[PDB]
Amino acid sequence: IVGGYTCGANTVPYQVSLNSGYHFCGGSLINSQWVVSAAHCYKSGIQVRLGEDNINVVEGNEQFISASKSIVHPSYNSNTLNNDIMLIKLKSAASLNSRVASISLPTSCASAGTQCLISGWGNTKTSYPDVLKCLKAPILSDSSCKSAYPGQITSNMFCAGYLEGGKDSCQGDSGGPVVCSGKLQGIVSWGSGCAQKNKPGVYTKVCNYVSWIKQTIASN
Ligand SMILES: [Ca+2]
Ligand code: NA
Repeated sequence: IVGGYTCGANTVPYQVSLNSGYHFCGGSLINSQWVVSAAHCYKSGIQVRLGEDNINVVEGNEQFISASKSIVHPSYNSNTLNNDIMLIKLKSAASLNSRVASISLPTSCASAGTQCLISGWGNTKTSYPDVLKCLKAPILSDSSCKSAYPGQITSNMFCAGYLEGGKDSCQGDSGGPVVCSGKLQGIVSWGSGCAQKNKPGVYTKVCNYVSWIKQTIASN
């Protein structure tokens, strides 16, 4: 997160760190047994770390739970990054409390200008901060999104952030949450680097995937 601020400890209780030796991506807890993240974050082995703030210090309120299943969207395209979404089933249910909580899936898509909260331990320009970073940022119109990335924005992508630059999610934030009005509307997906002028962050449009997410949870 560039141009952000340090989150209050555990103030983002749906935020998880994906770890395979070190932190490599974010995710969002959306069910006691399931985390949603980005398909481009895929690894065959993943430890989910919930209740984190300082990922480099054992504070005590963390829950470390290995991934038992990892399901990438069947129509995920690694070129266009269309359908950049992945579900992780936890080996055991996360225990929900004040510091570890589910975030609601969208009830509808979000209108342009809706204020969101983006968070992660990604780059802020060894590279990554210890402490979870936060950024407030608005949903941009589909127009501003498409203008910025001609021919590259599908119906499954939203831009969230600032055309001006200096405020954006970066590598390491990938797979992490964009939450607007209590609902997970975006998953950190891609961009042209980060925080550059007229290159706002591009995010998987979660409001298109509620039925696929529910189906996947129901089946597995
Ligand atoms: Ca910790
Ligand atoms: Na935290």
